[PDB]
Amino acid sequence: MSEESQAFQRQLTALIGYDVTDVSNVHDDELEFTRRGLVTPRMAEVASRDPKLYAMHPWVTSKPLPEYLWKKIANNCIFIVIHRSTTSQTIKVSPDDTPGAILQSFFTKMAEQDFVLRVCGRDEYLVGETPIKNFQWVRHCLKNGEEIHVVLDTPPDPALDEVRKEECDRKFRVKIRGIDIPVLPRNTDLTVFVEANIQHGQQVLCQRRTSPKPFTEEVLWNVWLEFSIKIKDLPKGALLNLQIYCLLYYVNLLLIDHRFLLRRGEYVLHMWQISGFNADKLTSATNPDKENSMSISILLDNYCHPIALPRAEMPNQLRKQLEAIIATDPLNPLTAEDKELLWHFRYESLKHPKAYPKLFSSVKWGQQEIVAKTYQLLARREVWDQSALDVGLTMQLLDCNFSDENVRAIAVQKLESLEDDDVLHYLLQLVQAVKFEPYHDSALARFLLKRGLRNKRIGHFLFWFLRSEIAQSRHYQQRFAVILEAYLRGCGTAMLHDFTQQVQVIEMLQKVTLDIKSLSAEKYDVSSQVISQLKQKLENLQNSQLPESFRVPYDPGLKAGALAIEKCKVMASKKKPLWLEFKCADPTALSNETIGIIFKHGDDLRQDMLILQILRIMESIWETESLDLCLLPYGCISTGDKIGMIEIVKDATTIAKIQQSTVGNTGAFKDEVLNHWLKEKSPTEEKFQAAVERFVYSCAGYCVATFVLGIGDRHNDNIMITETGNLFHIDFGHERVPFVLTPDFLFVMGTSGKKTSPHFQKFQDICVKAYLALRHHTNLLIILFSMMLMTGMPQLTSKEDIEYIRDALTVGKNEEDAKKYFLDQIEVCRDKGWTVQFNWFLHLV
Ligand SMILES: Cc1c(CN2CCN(C(=O)[C@H](C)O)CC2)sc2c(N3CCOCC3)nc(-c3cnc(N)nc3)nc12
Repeated sequence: MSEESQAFQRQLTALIGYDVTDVSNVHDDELEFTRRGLVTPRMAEVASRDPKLYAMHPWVTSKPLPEYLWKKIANNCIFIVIHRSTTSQTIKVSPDDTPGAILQSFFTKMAEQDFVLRVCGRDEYLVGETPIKNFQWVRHCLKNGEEIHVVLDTPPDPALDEVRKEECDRKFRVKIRGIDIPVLPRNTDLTVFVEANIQHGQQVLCQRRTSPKPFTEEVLWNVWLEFSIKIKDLPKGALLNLQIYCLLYYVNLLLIDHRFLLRRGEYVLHMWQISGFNADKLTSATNPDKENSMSISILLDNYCHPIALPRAEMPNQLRKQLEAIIATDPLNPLTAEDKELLWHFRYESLKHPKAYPKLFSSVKWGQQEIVAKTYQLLARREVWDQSALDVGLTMQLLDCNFSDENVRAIAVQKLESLEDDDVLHYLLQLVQAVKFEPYHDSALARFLLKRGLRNKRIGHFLFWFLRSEIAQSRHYQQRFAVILEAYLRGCGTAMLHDFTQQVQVIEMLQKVTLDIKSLSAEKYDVSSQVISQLKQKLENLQNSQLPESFRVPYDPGLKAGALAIEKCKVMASKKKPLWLEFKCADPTALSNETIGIIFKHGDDLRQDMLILQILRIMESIWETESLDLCLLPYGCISTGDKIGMIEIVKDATTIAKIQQSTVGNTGAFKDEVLNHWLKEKSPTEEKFQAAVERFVYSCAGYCVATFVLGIGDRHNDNIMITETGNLFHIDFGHERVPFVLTPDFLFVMGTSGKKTSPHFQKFQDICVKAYLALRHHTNLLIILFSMMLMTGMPQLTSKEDIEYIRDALTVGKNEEDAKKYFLDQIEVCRDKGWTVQFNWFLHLV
């Protein structure tokens, strides 16, 4: 390759945080084949993208303006303040005007044609043919009662986006030779055997074991394990799952490779251990640590290529049984009797898209004759292709329960029709979904590829999402690094530049973030000594190695300029994270405000990303129902290991320490303090009324959203409010109360203990409207939740843990019983009062 082609690839590694040209931990060519395989899709999308539109990345939507946002326009007239930067002239606009119509009517109303609008202070353009009402930045202003300011400047040069050119009927069997391990320290010497499973989609097809023996650094068996399943009956994407019990270690080997060739030869596999189910147990990856990790030596010998090739109406009562089956929630288990009905009737089942996950779970994947039929069945997809895209339904086909490439591919087919507004909504969960893919190159992996390359805002978050995992998952980091590399070769030198800047800042500051944790420990107090250094270090960073500006990873519209070293401070949290503030690099930025970002170590910010994302989902669901719950899913991006950044919400304080308004160094509580905090924080009386109004919506929001996610019981310390009346939860790492509805909250709604008011009626009433809107999405919520547990939490009950949300969403009831159920929850919160809050700190010491 060229000498530069290598200076290039090292650049790629520093951005990735992993070296994908490194072949030390692979027993095959799957990953390199996948690098090569992705070259076409990469090149295809770069080739098909309009350079101009790709350069300006307009953020748009096809959805109708919600009703709550139409009213906020009581004229059919929108006002745009256009600033050429000396005199700015406002304009009265129709909701249907394209950018071009206003750029046209802006030169008319001034009593060469290639000038564009910009959102003052952000890298957001209003451009392309879309009605201004369909632009996100605009809907964002209307929701917040905010003026639309646009400075007029020149379109960005697409040259900057330039991309560098490129360059048998036998029963299956496996011999288990034995297991070598460098050291075994534990306490009680025990017996150790090996459990071999044939797996397809978390379904175990066949299982065998070895004779247990004394546990030693090396154990030899030299045993052939003969399975029942015949070689031809092995489905593509079938795993050999090898586990050691006494369950200590596990490792996986794909039985059919990326060429559809059956696996043969000798294998020494380095395994994963366990801490005293979960998506990591699925990985075709081997433990990179060859020094400290159990290994297994096995043998495969068998024959070549197994490949893939190309009237009765139900009595009513059976059709009624079938229909009862399809209706059940995603978590509801299928009997043998259930599956046989679903199967025998496959042709009927095909007319019901909501039945596909159950129907495909009714397949014997261990039988080539049956799989073949399944494909014949898939061949006539008419009903599936024409159906309305159901995201929750599509998402079910991408989980750990489906290992078939054709099954998963149809789900991806249906995603193809998602426009960027919605891909952004689901990007994080789809990327996590990559983990359930049997092979590194996948239809889904390629769709994330195209979508990121086609759009910079998608590309931006794709990048960070992938880098999050690559840094923190030895399990999935190899496959992700290949996908990230694929992306980076297509995104343009412009973004390639941004990422590097972003990356430099993040390392530099993650460095500081840890060094400050190490010196100081939990008083929890902040040494004047610690503080002076925190300034010492940061100041050197500002001068010595500064990337003069950078994109804010959770808000890529915004470029942070230089730090304000004076407003920076260590946090008194328990982990001692940094509280940082930057100047905005955009001088045309309208406000004088800095950009606060909190850098922290010791939380898994990955669970927090996932949680914040589901919140952004509940919002979009309500938007479709014309609801606004005034949530505040602040930006949070995971980066390291127990490390990442978080967006500072301006003017927010903790509800706790609003309690501390009068005293604060013990506990207890007092009603009306909060409403007192509000009058005090409102400039006018009209703004105080608005604050009480906002707090009612935002409180109703976190009440419903939190209850469903089963995170509803939180310390006052984790709840925050703005000086503007907006309430929001934080720190989502991980008797009871359904949620937090306290007398201090209630007091602000105008009631103190049992009684009722005009605002308090407004609250209950919203929750119920909000609550029932979610229930319409239960399956969507259930799948998202379950996937979040598998990919995002530690080892879970992929039975019990998932269920909370089933009971929570009142699956199976009618909207009537439900409305009551939730209202009772409010009563339950009125009955605890301060009892729940009061208990934290009891065990503190
Ligand atoms: C402990 C804490 C705050 C209260 N602190 C009060 C004291 N303080 C000080 O600086 C004073 C001077 O001592 C800092 C803030 S504010 C805040 C916060 N905010 C900042 C504002 O915008 C919204 C988010 N996030 C997280 C947090 C931590 N971890 C995770 N995973 N998620 C969220 N913790 C906190």
